[PDB]
Amino acid sequence: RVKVLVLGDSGVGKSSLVHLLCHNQVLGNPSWTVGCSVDIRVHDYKEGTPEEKTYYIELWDVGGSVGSASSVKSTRAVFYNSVNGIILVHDLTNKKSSQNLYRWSLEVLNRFADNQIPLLVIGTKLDQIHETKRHEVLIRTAFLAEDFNAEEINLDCTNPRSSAAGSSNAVKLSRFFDKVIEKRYF
Amino acid sequence: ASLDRVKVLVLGDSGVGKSSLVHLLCHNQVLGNPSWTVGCSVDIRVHDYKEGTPEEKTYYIELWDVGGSVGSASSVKSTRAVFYNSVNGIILVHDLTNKKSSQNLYRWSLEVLNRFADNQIPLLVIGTKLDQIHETKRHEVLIRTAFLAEDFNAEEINLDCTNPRSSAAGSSNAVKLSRFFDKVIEKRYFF
Ligand SMILES: Nc1nc2c(ncn2[C@@H]2O[C@H](COP(=O)(O)OP(=O)(O)O)[C@@H](O)[C@H]2O)c(=O)[nH]1
Ligand SMILES: Nc1nc2c(ncn2[C@@H]2O[C@H](COP(=O)(O)OP(=O)(O)O)[C@@H](O)[C@H]2O)c(=O)[nH]1
Ligand SMILES: [Mg+2]
Ligand SMILES: [Mg+2]
Repeated sequence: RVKVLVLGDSGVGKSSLVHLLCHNQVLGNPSWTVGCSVDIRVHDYKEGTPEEKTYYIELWDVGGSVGSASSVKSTRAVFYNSVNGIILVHDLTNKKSSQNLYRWSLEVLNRFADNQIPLLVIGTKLDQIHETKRHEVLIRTAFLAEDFNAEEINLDCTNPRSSAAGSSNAVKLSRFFDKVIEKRYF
Repeated sequence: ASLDRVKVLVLGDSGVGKSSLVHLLCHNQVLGNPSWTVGCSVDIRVHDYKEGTPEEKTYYIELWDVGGSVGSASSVKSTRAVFYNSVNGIILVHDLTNKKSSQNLYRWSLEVLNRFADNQIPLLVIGTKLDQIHETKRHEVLIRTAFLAEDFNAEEINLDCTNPRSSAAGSSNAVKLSRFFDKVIEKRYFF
């Protein structure tokens, strides 16, 4: 059993990301996610090796807003227990959504050098960043990932090549999930 | 307060009242604007095991509303099946005005318990829309659901999910619900 929280502002592409991570295909008709949605990634630990083993990784998309009232956040807090990894999702076209990752992470880790829970920062809508602005956008997200002591992936969740097997993105994703499993069990 | 995870599946046909039931069980209020549930929805019931005794211990019980249809294609049920692992209890939900939804509970249970005397996972059968049953016919409906619940070796609760008093503390419903969750916890942790 493995529980990975998927955190981020509404509209950044969480449901699309989760769908790609669990089904290797693009989420075609994303609807507004009500409540906590859970999808399972059938994950090959140490993929491609003779010690390959299957784990069911639960991706918990709990939802909500960092601008919610205190009482709303307290009810959300019961979902943040027994967490084995966290994916922090931001929309690369919306600087507000990456800033809000600091609020999201504090909600969990207080209700970063000392944090032992593996973290992964994912920027979505990379396709929407003009080549003109890519250097500036990505320099900032590097600072973001370092603050969390986290690896970073930037991708287009609506392009199935984003996580194609053997791609650089797919390799980093497998490394993160293997680290989640290792810190939980080994 | 306990970091120990407890997983209870909530199974039943679309439209029987799963989301309304779960909302009442987790939020102590009626679900006012039920929408069509997409994919797997999870909510948490904070449960005091052996409440009121010196062994009282709080557990977070996850209610997993996985969804789908017993008529889905083989490939759909195969992907759904990965949601049925590490299960500590099952709530089987049927709509008391819809006899087909009760019959389909046999299919739902087979989907899980293949991926009833020998089953070790605690089961609870919950019939909804009791308010929609004519008072004349309530006795007849409840005789039938009693036999249904016996087939599953399960306790049964019948209620109106839109009446918040259905889960009133100390009521017959609340006692049976606590007994079920205590057995779920006991079979996982104190067995
Ligand atoms: N162009 C583009 N659109 C995206 C990307 N990721 C998500 N979307 C779109 O952004 C909208 C919000 O995505 P959704 O997954 O529902 O976001 P959520 O509210 O965080 O779960 C949807 O219309 C998606 O199709 C991406 O990488 N590129
Ligand atoms: N009168 C009555 N209506 C109910 C009851 N349970 C559910 N409903 C209604 O039945 C419809 C379907 O309920 P819902 O919770 O969405 O079912 P689901 O598809 O199983 O999640 C909704 O309009 C509910 O308001 C009940 O016990 N009594
Ligand atoms: Mg969503
Ligand atoms: Mg529903």
